[PDB]
Amino acid sequence: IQEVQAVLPEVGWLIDGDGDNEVKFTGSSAHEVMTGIIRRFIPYMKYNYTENTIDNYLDYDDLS
Amino acid sequence: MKTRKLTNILSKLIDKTMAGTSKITDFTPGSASRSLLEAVSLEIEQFYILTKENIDWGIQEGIIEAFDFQKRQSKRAYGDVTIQFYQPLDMRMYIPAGTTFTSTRQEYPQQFETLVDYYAEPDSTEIVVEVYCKETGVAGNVPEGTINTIASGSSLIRSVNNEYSFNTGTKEESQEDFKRRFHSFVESRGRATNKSVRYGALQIPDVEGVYVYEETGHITVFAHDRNGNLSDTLKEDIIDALQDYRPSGIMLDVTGVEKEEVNVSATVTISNKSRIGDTLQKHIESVIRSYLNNLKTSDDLIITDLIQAIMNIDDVLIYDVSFDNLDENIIVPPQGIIRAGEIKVELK
Amino acid sequence: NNFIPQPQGLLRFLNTSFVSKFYTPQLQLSELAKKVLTNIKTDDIPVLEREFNDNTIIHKANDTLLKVQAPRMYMILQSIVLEAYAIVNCFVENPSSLKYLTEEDVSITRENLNYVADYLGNYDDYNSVVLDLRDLDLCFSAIELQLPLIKKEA
Amino acid sequence: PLSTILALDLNDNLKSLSNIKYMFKGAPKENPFGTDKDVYIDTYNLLYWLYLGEDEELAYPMNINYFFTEGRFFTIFGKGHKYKVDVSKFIVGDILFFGRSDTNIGIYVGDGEFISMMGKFPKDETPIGKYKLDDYWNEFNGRVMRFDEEVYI
Repeated sequence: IQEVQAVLPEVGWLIDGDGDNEVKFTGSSAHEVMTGIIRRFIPYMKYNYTENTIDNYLDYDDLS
Repeated sequence: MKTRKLTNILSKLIDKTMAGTSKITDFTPGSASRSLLEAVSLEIEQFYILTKENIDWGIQEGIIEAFDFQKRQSKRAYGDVTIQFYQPLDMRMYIPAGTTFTSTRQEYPQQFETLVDYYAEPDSTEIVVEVYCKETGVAGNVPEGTINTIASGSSLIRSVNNEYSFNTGTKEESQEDFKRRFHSFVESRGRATNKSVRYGALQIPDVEGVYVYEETGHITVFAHDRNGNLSDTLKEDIIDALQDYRPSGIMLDVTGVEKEEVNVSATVTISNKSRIGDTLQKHIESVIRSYLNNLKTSDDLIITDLIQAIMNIDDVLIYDVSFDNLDENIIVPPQGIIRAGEIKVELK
Repeated sequence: NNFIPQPQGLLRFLNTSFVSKFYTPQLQLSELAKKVLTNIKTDDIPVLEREFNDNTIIHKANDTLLKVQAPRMYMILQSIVLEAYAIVNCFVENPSSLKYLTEEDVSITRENLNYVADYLGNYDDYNSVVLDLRDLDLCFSAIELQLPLIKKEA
Repeated sequence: PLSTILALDLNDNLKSLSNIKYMFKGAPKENPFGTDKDVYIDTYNLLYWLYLGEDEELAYPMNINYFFTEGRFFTIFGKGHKYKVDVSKFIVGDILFFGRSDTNIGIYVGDGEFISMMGKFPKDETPIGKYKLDDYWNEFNGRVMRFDEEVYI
């Protein structure tokens, strides 16, 4: 997204990379980073299942 | 139902088998019948042992189910951190909850996150905020000065450090701890009692140390976490949750804590004249620090208890221990708590 | 010792009348235990700075009062652990330690293991310890049968 | 400590040292303490004379280049940062710098104060005195140093 400012009146965010859509993932291993990557977007990817979403079907656990 | 060793069961079975005939009395180790009987007796002994263990577990489960006093699960580690700015702040910035904190040290890769938002006042230079460890257990008890970076942009932050260690991180409660808690709960059914107020204040899982001081017309409660620093939110939660055990006709207050300081000097005569270097002295000092910091307000420093704690090392190594300064037991005031200050340890 | 450290508690533990009709114990130390024990006594061994796995048999022995109630039986437990610890080490690393153990030395461990098991069975306190050692009783016998055969293979 | 004792002695005798006057680069050859006559001395020479009374000698005129390479000091806080909460952590005897180009220095004393000479540039007649740190906190510059004699030579 090119043209979004997301400012506040006399208020700011101490951590940089805020207001814009920037998201930073941090971790000391792939299983720590991958868990954050998958967990960020998986629950909001909604569908019309009568029963749940991809998280219930896909375990994505036991990573190392 | 009683425990019986393998040999007695085997002897009884062999004696029973010998009745009615005399073509069997040969039980050398090479005999296969002896091997089969040994296996059967071993299985029976294991069945008895497992039955006793399962009976104990069932008693524990029934105690859990009857009074709904479930065991405490793994407790999150948390503390405080200091945020340092390059220059004094000009505008009121915002710090949303969930901001991550990570230690650059490879030995402690565990992460931390916030739960409650914080606002930095204008013309400020530093601010203290609480951080809660995602992982629960022994990994949360990092040493001092372990958290170095915020793991984000950190445009207005130079460095982050913690002045105090993390001690709230603990594993699951043992059977003895649950038994003591249940005994306190059973003795706490009668409200308007000091032993009842003990359980009433201890019902919150975060609280570890707690003490109650009484006078003619006022009740005061002293409590703290393992780190030894009371919080306003903890006081509010205690007030909210303790309404079912407070005395009706007497006022109650929950405040007061002070870190009492004492310097411990001890002389240790190792049995082995060799290997008297400073590494073992550092290890002993760390053990003493861990022991003293584990004490609570209710507990008081005792010479014999300290001797038992330090002498947990095998007696063959350490042959004698004595204190140059400590000669009499020290009584902690009810509000204060005894803990390690600056410890000096030397051979002689 | 050469490859990886060991727990502090095990290192501290290792460095240091009743009779059974079926079993006759003896205090014959194995040749491998004679040399390995000296290394444990000396400081030339890596060691960790923390301990875990409280469910091990070593912590069970420390918790109970076997040291003061029956130090003679406590001593035999150390001897069993010493031989048991050494035979674990050689297979994983340091194959040069082979051809220093014989079936007789391993066989006598079972005699001592069963001898102390009977005494521990007289009380219900040592049920956990008895449950562990009986599992190892069948473990050593398999090694005894294969130890002459493994030695020739290697 | 030597520095703390010297600072306490200077604070005790501060009122009696009115004979010492302020100048930009006063480097007199006469010791101010060994003479009743008034003499113009700046902060660097004042520190040199204070430390010369004891066995320590240091060097003359003890300009800004002294701190760079002589090894007599180890920095406590670097330049470029300015925190008002950490000021309490300081101890008496620490040298406090002033100015954007190390124009002047000072000696820290308790109760949030410092000892230095302040006045107009062209050889002010004002004597040595003590001033609150609140007004001069702006020009503190963050640089702090400390002494050490046991390990040197």
